[PDB]
Amino acid sequence: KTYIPKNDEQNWVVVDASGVPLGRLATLIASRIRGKHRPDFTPNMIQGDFVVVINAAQVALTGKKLDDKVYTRYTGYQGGLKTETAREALSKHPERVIEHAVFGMLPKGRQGRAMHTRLKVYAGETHPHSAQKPQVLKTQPL
Amino acid sequence: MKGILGTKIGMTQIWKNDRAIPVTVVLAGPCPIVQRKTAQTDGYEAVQIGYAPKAERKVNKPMQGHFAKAGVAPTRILREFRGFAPDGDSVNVDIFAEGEKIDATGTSKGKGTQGVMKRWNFAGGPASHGSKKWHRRPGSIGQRKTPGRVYKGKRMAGHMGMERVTVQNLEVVEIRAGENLILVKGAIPGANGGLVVLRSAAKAS
Amino acid sequence: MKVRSSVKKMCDNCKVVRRHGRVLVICSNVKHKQRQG
Amino acid sequence: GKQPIAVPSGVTVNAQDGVFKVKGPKGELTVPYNTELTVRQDGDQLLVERPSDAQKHRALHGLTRTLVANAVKGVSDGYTINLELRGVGFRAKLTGKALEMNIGYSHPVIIEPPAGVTFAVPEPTRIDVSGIDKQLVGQVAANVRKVRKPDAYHGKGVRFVGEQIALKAGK
Amino acid sequence: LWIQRINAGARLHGMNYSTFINGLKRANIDLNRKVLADIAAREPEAFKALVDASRNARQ
Amino acid sequence: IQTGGKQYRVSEGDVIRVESLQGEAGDKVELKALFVGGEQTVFGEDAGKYTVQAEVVEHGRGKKIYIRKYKSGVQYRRRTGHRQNFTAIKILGI
RNA sequence: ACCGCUGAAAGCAUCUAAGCGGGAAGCCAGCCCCAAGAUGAGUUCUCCCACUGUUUAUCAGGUAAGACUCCCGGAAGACC
RNA sequence: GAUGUCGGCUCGUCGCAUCCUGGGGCUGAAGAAGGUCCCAAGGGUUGGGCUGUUCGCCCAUUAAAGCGGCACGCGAGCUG
RNA sequence: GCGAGAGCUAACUUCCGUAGCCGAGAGGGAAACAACCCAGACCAUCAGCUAAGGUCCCUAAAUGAUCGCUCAGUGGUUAA
Ligand SMILES: [Mg+2]
Ligand SMILES: [Mg+2]
Ligand SMILES: [Mg+2]
Ligand SMILES: [Mg+2]
Ligand SMILES: [Mg+2]
Repeated sequence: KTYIPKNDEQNWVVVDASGVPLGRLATLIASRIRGKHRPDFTPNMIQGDFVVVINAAQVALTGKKLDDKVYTRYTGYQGGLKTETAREALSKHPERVIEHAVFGMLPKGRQGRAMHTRLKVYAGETHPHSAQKPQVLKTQPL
Repeated sequence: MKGILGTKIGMTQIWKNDRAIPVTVVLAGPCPIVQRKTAQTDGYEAVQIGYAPKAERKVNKPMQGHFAKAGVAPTRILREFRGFAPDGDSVNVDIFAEGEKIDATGTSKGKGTQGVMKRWNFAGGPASHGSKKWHRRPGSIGQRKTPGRVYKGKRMAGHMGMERVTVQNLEVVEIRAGENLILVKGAIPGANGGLVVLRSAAKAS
Repeated sequence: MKVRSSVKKMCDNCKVVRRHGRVLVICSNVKHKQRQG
Repeated sequence: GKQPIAVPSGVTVNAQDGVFKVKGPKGELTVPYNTELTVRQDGDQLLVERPSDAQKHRALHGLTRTLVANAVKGVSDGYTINLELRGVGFRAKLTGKALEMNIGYSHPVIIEPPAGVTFAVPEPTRIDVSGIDKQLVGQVAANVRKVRKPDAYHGKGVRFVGEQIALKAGK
Repeated sequence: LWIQRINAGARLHGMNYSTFINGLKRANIDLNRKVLADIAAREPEAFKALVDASRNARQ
Repeated sequence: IQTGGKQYRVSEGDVIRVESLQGEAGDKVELKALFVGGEQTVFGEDAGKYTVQAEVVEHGRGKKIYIRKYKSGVQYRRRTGHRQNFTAIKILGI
């Protein structure tokens, strides 16, 4: 009895990570991806708006972007495959500090993985807006 | 940076003064330039050089197209060289110089499937105080219920050789241009007749 | 330097400092140079 | 607390933003500070008034003045410390500006003044770090006063003229 | 599924399930809850109504 | 809902719990809770005004469902048939 | 780890709470090797080109560029 | 209705309460040589005689000839 | 858990007293998890109010309101 599904949609909103605390921006980006105000607001498949992210490079952390924030990644058979990098150390690839901090807040199974696709981050500003030819409702944080 | 292409040819004795020095005669035939990759064309700087000649009746159409884009003459081998340049073609003349230390890199001879004694040294065991694990055969592979498995990488038997190898810092004893011949002290990788690539010392003393 | 767990004055000089997260001791005399860490 | 600001003539302040700009005879300087840290010229002299009072705030207070006060004595008269080369064959010469040590090392130590500081040498046994920014000068003669710290037995090396270094005394 | 939608519309105006619901509640008058989501999914015209209806029984 | 509808619509034959008044034609009246008779959105109480009239169409025996229960190791296996009765009612009300 | 410049809260003192510098066989980069199934599968240069099949055989069928099959070998190799 | 037991050999890998190399504070640190504590596991850490030994004793050297963990690591790997 | 002995006021230790639950107990919560916490499953229902616990995102619900505390990531492994 409860309502079915659409498709003919795919809102292409555009947040901005400048100065905003990674976490809050995260939750938001994460939410509009899984299903913000939601269309049929249905599980089975994603209807969660595609999210473009600019700047990134200038997101924000608090007491640590040197201390604490240690992104870890343990390679092949752990024969000393223990790799850790400072979040400041993510002056190499800021696009990941987000990317891989939001995939976190998204479901973790089949669909979920299918979901990082819509998220699309860029550590720039203008130049980014180039890899952007559809709508772009810039729905900033709060 | 700089560098050329060539065919290994053999080694032999040679006295420079009163010291007998072994060398590897390498034929670094002239090398045409068939494409200059630019940080603004292909996104990074580099040169496409070419080597052995190839009969035209053997050249794919697509390849001709390429080679013609620079009126070269089908080679059979093309390779790149980052941050390299000049005009015309590439021959050791002025490129390398007697005394220069260099880095020759070829493809190692191929040993096929080799056990651990010969692929990693290992040590196998006994030969008399009891066995069936005579000389070769590795020992144990792991430990037990903990890391109840084996490590990624544990050296084991496997195709040995047939790899890219680069022996660093080699003095160039003698250069006989106009024969595109070149004698490097020491020993370069792979079989005679094999391709070899010589270059500035990637990082020498 | 002295890395003791129970750091405290030793003579009318010891200027118990508190640098980066650590409780320290700086006195004219060096054998007095203390430090919890 | 601190307040008395002797801001004599030549100088020129500019609390334009967080950029507490400066200009004087020695040369135009610059010295940031907190914003909430209040300060501007009231009549003749100057003052850095503060919001709250106790720590967080009073610290920054006992901070800014002294800081600015330095920009003053700077453009006004400029800084210049004087070092002492001491002990046998210890000696400084010079290359353009670059101070040149020679204090018992198998080879010689070559120093080079940073953009906006100059070395000076009277007798090749006495050093002089003259400059503008109080800090740097300190923050550089420092590097000289390191190429060789005085020893606890004959206090050789570099030092501060009336440098008080007693000898532990050996055998 | 119902509660999820009921407030992705609730918040579509400036409310949110939590609030919204207690409101219709504040108005014994209102008493759907069952089909409420659907009303919020298909009839936006309607759903708004109930939305504002609550704020107008709220503060 | 929890028996006897409400809301808007256009008059369709829907199934609900048994209504007691057997036969057919049994003109049924349901209060109302919300609806839009002319896009006129009408909420509670202010809707009680309007109402719905539906007629009992037929009485039915749901689709046989089996109620099976189970706990392991303790033996315990339970098989039992089931199916809930209803009443068809053609909507038609104000 | 340790040593320091400018410096308040404690009109002094202070490697410090603003700030700044030096500093290990260790960390990161660097060296050699693998590497886009990096399914987010990237880039560049060149070649072939726009065929045929009636609502009865709805799609595969001739083909280009190119390659495989097969033969004869190899400093390649268990087989591939 | 079976989780093979001591030692060795082979293969390793990890912790650090570091044996040696690296950086430091204090020393009762003259220099040379040490002591001690702080930081630091990258890599390295010999060959023999006696004993099943593990250990330990000894020879001859070494920068050093570290201590522990992984079913007192490892018998569908060998020994026995 | 509470009251005792035994035991190092050690043990998912042992022996008694006594209450509760598991055993013969599903459901929600405590990541996972017999017994802890809230609760005792006659069957059906795309209905409703609550318990314990919770209301940034992964999951349901205030990133709620007011006055404070700590900058430690304390929170999210102890003491003299
Ligand atoms: Mg052997
Ligand atoms: Mg064959
Ligand atoms: Mg030492
Ligand atoms: Mg076994
Ligand atoms: Mg106690």
